[PDB]
Amino acid sequence: RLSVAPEMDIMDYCKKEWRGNTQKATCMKMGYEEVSQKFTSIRRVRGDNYAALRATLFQAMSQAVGLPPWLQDPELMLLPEKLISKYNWIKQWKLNEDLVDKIKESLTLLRKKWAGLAEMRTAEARQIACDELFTNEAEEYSLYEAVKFLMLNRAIELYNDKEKGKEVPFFSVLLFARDTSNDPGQLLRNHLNQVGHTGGLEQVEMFLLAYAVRHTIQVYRLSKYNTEEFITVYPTDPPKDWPVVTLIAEDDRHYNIPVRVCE
Amino acid sequence: MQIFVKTLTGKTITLEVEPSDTIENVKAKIQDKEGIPPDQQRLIFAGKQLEDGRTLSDYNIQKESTLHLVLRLRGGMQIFVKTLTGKTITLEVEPSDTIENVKAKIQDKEGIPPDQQRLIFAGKQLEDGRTLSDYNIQKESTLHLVLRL
Repeated sequence: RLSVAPEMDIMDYCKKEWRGNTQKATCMKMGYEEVSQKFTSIRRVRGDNYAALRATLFQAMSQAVGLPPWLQDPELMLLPEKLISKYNWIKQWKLNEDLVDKIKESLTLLRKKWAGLAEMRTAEARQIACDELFTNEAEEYSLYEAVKFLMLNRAIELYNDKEKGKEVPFFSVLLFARDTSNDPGQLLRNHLNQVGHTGGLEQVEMFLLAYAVRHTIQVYRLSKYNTEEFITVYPTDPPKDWPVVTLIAEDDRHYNIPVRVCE
Repeated sequence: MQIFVKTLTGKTITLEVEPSDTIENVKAKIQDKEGIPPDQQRLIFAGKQLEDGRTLSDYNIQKESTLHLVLRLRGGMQIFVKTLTGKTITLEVEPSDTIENVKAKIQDKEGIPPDQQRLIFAGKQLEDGRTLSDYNIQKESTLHLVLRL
């Protein structure tokens, strides 16, 4: 079974999921129509708390024509030892061996798969192969662990950068202003560890995800339909050479995948 | 005086306030305008998270000052509601969502009036006003919907 469902027509899906006359259902329909203008299909993403990572990462890897420089950098493979040695408190995490080997294994898996998809004869082969990648819960969750680690590292970099007074994206300031998220340690303990288990990602943390995988995340928020927030971008002012992935969030409680070019 | 409250998307909201207004008052006003629940609301000024008890003048917030609104809403989770006829409805929800909200969403999707809905989980009838996490309803948990007349 795939964690990313086979595509079905977007308005057929809409009609299936929203019936009954309520302003909510209407808003959902209007939003879905607006999306249906630029995208033909929709793929339901699994609703385990990994959903944000699943959608963003699937979208990013399925269209990946080349290995990003940051993923190619071998220094990255030395990151877990370097980081964990410096900050002990990182030793609190979740699912003989240890955290360093786990994170390194995961990062290696990420780079290996991404690179594999990147070098393939045809785009079609890449799409099918990426579909084959999200079937098995194991490799997939390994990837998500890797992504979470990247989020943590980037967060630490932002905190350190702020403390010495360097210029930082404002979302970092807002992120650490949370009583539960005051420091990277508190971020890990009260937020990241619950990601995939007891809770998803807050909007402020979507910025962190974007910075982590260095992809621009475009989200259609249907509840935001007639407002200026209908299309919301993480981050607000993205680097120009970053790829753009697109997500759909009905009521901000979950993410699915809109599709245009399919098999 | 008027103040600005900005979301993470840069959207700017204008509020009519007095410096004697408490933070929870501001949260209630934001609820009245944008429809955002206060419990999901987190107000931040100058890198500090404002407290419900305190007022604006306490934080030295002047006219035309800008506050930032960082929501506590997570997202990434769905559950299943199984009807007696066999069909399963897939709901996109948050752990802090009330049973009231779940029933309301079920009305929004299937047209079934909330007053006729009875949600059962683990042998227990769920009650309006409590939350999914209160009943220890995890991701991909399954609820049973029975109807009345």
